[PDB]
Amino acid sequence: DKMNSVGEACTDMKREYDQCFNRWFAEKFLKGDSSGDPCTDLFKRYQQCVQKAIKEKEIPIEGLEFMG
Amino acid sequence: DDKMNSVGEACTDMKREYDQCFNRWFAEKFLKGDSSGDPCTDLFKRYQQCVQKAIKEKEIPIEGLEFMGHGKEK
Amino acid sequence: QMVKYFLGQSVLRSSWDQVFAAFWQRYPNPYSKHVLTEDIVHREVTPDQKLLSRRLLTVTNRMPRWAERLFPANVAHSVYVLEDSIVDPQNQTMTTFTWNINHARLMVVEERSVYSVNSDNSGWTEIRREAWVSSSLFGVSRAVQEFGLARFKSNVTKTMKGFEYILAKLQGE
Amino acid sequence: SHHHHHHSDQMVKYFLGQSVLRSSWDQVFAAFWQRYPNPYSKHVLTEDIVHREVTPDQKLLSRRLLTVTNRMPRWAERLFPANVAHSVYVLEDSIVDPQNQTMTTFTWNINHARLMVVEERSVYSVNSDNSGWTEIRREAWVSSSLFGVSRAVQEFGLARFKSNVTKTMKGFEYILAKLQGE
Repeated sequence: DKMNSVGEACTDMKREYDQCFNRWFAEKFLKGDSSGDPCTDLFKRYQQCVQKAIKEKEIPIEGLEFMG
Repeated sequence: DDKMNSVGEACTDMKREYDQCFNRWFAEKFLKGDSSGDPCTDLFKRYQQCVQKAIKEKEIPIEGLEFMGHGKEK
Repeated sequence: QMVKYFLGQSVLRSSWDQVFAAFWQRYPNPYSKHVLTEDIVHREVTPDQKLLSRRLLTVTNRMPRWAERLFPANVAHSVYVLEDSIVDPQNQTMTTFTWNINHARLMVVEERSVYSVNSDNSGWTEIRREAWVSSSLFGVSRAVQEFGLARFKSNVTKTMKGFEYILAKLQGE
Repeated sequence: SHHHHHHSDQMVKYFLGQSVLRSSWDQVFAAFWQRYPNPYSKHVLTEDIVHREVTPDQKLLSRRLLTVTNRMPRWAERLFPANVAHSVYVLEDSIVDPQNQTMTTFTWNINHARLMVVEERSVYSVNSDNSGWTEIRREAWVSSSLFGVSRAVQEFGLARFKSNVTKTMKGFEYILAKLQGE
């Protein structure tokens, strides 16, 4: 069931942000913009952890232009 | 000193006299007309039977190729 | 020709609503045995209500038994692939762009996909893709060719020099 | 007159060049087996004759084997570190026709075949402009196996993309089945 992540530290962690984001995505983003995003308080914690794990693996990302 | 080395490091010795033989041959009476006699064959067979040893022991892939580009054209 | 180009059209039978939400829930699944990690490394929301999102994800490397031989360099390294997703519901469309960020040397494959509602059926969702497979290895083989003729061109000049020289040494002993 | 040119033929390079030596034909044929060594030959190391014989028609068929220094440019040791170790071995076959006063030579490398192959067919013939001079015609082809692989690496890269795209679609329909109930 669990997919894993580049940072093993934050595998279960994503699984929390994930289930949040879908409920948010599916319930009140396609239906209509509604209110703002609640997962940001979890997402901030997740992104920092992930950035750390990529520098550990020296994963390229030279801030590349969006869509290449 | 002046002459050219060889692949069989031994046969350099055996090489350079056959070479000078052949030139004296080539120029005097092959290029100029017909002489019809080759005094260098005798020495050639020892010379090159010595490199035929050499090319196997250094495994250079001469065998399997044919004259001109019929063997390997590009 | 230089870079290969692929154009594919498919449709899968489910609401535009229902696939866009499946798009983030596909991993794992039985067929994606080869995907290993997936991460959402950036995700913003615009003023036009669009979900900009960058998802990196590592995939196992699987090469044919001749390639490892010629490229031992990159066999025990996996492939990092990046995916850029913009999601538009106001228009009911989503476009993604995806490509490897390592193994760049020997190949870059990169995909612009578009997901929209099927034209002749409105309970379904058409998918367009265009591919560009390239490889920096063409430029290389050019370099090896250009270097090899230049060497040959100089080495022919040397022959004439060495030929003229020893010709001179033979005249009049 | 002295001149040359080269242009890409197919996906290989063709070179054509013409040169004339200011000596008689017999001397150059005789000097062709002597040129090594010389001050400009510093790259050749050995020279041998691995096969020679006299035909019925009074031509001399010779095959000589040189081994020459392989100095590549420094970006190319990085990419092909396997090749830096080995000296190039070259075979050029030759036939000499005394009656027609012409000699032809074919030369190409027989190792580094996977990296690059250069082949040269030169013909030495008596000049028509002067008649105390030798005219040399030489054409050449530089090829590389790397072009082929660049295509293989592309063909395989495309293949694996197509298989990977079915697996996304046939993995997509499946998640859709698990949410639809199913």
